[PDB]
Amino acid sequence: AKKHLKRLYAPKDWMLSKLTGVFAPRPRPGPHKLRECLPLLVIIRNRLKYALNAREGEMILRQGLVHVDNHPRRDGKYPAGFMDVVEIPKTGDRFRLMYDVKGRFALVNLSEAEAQIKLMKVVNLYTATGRVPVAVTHDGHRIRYPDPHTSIGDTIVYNVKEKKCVDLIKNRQGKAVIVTGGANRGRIGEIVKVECHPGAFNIAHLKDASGAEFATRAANIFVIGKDLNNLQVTVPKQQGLRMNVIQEREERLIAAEARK
Amino acid sequence: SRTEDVRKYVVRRRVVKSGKKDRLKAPKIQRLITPRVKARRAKKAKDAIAKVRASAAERREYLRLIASNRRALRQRDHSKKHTRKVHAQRAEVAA
Amino acid sequence: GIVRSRLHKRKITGGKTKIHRKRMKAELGRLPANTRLGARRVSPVRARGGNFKIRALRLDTGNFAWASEAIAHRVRLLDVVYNATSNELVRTKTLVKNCIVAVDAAPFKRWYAKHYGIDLDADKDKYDVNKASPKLQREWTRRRRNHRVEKAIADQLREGRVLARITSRPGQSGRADGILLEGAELQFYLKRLEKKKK
Amino acid sequence: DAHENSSCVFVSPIFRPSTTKAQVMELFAGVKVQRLRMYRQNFAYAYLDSPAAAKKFVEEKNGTEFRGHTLRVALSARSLEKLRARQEAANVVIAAHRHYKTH
Amino acid sequence: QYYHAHAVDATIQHEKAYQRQTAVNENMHRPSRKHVNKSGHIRYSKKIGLGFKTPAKALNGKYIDRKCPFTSNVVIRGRILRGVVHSTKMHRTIIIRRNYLHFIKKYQRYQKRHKSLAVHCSPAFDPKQGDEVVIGQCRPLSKTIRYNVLEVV
RNA sequence: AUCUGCGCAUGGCUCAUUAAAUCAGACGUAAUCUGCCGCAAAAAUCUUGCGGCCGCAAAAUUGGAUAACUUGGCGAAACGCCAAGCUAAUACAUGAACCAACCGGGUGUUCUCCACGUGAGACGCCCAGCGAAUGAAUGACAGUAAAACCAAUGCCUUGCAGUAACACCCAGCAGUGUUGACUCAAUUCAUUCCGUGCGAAAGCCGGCUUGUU
Ligand SMILES: [K+]
Ligand SMILES: [Mg+2]
Ligand SMILES: [Mg+2]
Ligand code: NA
Repeated sequence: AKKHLKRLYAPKDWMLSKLTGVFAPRPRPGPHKLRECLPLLVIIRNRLKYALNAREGEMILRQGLVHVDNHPRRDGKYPAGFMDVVEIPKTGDRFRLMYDVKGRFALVNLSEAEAQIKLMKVVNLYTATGRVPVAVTHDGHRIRYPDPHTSIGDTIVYNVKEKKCVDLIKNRQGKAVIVTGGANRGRIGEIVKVECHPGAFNIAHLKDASGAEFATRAANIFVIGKDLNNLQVTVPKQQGLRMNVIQEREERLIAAEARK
Repeated sequence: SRTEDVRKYVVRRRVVKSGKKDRLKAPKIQRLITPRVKARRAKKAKDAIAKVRASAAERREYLRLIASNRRALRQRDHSKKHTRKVHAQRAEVAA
Repeated sequence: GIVRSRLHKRKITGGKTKIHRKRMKAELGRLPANTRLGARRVSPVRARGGNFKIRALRLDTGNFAWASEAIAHRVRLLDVVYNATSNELVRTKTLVKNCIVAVDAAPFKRWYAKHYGIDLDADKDKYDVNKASPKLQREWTRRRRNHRVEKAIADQLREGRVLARITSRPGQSGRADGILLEGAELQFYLKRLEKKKK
Repeated sequence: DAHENSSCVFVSPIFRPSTTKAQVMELFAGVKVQRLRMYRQNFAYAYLDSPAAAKKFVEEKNGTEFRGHTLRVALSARSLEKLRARQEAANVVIAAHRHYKTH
Repeated sequence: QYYHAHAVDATIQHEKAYQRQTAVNENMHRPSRKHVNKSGHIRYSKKIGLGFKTPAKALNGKYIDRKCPFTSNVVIRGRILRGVVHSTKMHRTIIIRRNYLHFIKKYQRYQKRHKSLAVHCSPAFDPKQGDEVVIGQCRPLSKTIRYNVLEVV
């Protein structure tokens, strides 16, 4: 039972400077994994800049001023990972946690009737006592009666306010997916093929809007729409399009020159 | 006896101090439940039975959906079979 | 204390392992129950995680199942008659899994009479098969027309004691459940028991 | 609604293994019946001469006790003329199938 | 009148304790044809994954093996390795050799090495020394056995 | 102050041990345990107060402790100790009928029919919660076409077109868990669980509007 988390051992996506401290806020168990989460203290202090330090972050959080999935969280070690809707009603923040093309966490601003919607990737299906079909998603939710067509890998559209499923998107070829882990994290493409290896990891090959083919393990894909144009969730600024590094460097240099 | 106020008969001890004012100390009556506590206790059971009934209703909804889907498939299959059979019997009639 | 680690074992090459750590609680063992035939006596053991294992030191009754009839009855254990590990476990009347015992056949005889209307004792508190209503008589013939019993089992029921095999671990569960020997399993063990008497 | 105008009537429960056709008939006495069908689901279908008589039977026989059972009566949407037409259609098919067997 | 029970197979019953499969009851009077081979007996035989065919001897045999991947609770998982039979002197156990070449970086050259493995061989197979076998990883069956023979080539 | 709950198995330190060890990358655990934390679920349970087991009623008005404290203390001391008097808990123990469902298995020398029993229907009483144990059964199929006959049974009508299943009260209230694989998930039936399980903490705090819902 480990309670601490060194800053060097902390995930790089948290963007915590190595000289500021020795420790980082260890994520408490919960919805998302320790390596694939962004703690509420980090979100409220190092991202939103609302709190200048951990003390003010605690004063903000312990009042229940920050809502994650329509429920106030008083813990600064709450995981608060991917697809999570974080709303501050006092400031009316309402942003969703997504991945950008660089793989870092991004705060995509939402609106009403969009902050009520959350997508969940079904990671398991099992029958509970009373012969009740239960679907377990990527954030730890257990849906008590999902769509009869739900299968492992498909995504469900969840209404966080009403706590009910509103739609199901199957994991089929041609669907639009976002890569959730690995080297292609944050990229958005369409499934062109899924090589199935019984006993081993399946490999999904995807092609983005520009036509660049890239592969990844099938456990790292997350269906977000029926097509690369009709997405069921808003994505970050880059629209999941990885840019060539040389072209990006020249564009940044040109923009910096044009600023002055 | 029952239905009698207990707070009136509680032991009150007298504290006398130089100057100030005489102090009367009485214990906080534990296990004395007011009508508010009774309302809370009844509300607990009401909520439990409501939750169980709601779960039963959800089970009924799911079962009805499953059975309706099976019914629709069954009668589509039987309508197709009836069309095939009627085409077969048309040829049978009058050789 | 007792351990279940492979540190004390010699390597496949014959070498001696040089242990560089102290013993752990996650690799412990515990002394066996050595369950005997007697009036029920058990002791709880706090296993890992907070759960409990009922170490049974003595047991006298248990749930024995007629599998071909898909039924079970709680009967007394009369004897232990064969152990594959050694005959010392038969002399000491030790109840372990897969050991052969003799149990009370009266509940099984009574259930047979109540279910199929056949009284084994008659042809050679007790249920009366002539008292049954004639709706139950129609029930008995429907059941009787599919099912036939084995003579080896029927002979044991008439004698009053029937051989059985323990299917539960008494030192872990704390109970001695079992199954009645039927088919080739009964004929296998009966032959071993005849060798001892001659 | 397809039941108000119809002259067919559904009556439940009637347990065929415990009731005879004449025993159902004494309940259905007073109104002429073209035919009476009893089914395994413990219910019977009757077809009366007129929709007025069929309607008048329902409210007067709904809730009454028959053979010790509270009895429910409703207007049925099926029609005897439709049944007769379907049987007339099926008879020639039966004959054709019989001939096909010996062919 | 009386049910005629099956006889005891003297060629299989040699272990001083009755040898039986724990997944099925051979003493049922009216089996359900789910676990019934072509000979009419009651046999439990499951289909392991990864596209491995259940041997005909596993399906319609008489042997009893508590550690066979096809007729017991032993499951195949993890690595699927390939080797050559080296020794067949144990009972229901074989030694296989995995011969490979190891690249020594400094000299830019390879060297031949081998790795002996203790593998449990089900009675559904009869491998000889020098035969080529496929093995699948299972749970520890003894202090050295962690693999089960899945196919003889 | 002292009960109660939680932590103290982390952090810090050192590198003595240690070569089928440790460790690294890569894999398993379908061979397992897991407090905290996330999302869920929960219809077992005859209790209480009054009068004479019964009757009648019901916002269940549960019971013993025991610290701190006090009194008398012991000991050279001791992160040492007696003994007696108080007094609480979300400590400990106990215990909640009805409300309040669905669904099954076993039966009665039980009645009502129907035929002269695979009959039907009431009614009685014995069990039917989660988790656990043993035993049976599920946990699919997927390498062939036509008639007969008999018994029963549905229909059609008074011979088989046509026909999800099902002898009412539910005419679709699961014929369909999952995996690469399961003796697994879950379900049903039989018998069992003896503390070594299972309260609505018989708990606490707020609002208001201030409510035997
Ligand atoms: K304490
Ligand atoms: Mg001895
Ligand atoms: Mg440490
Ligand atoms: Na012996």
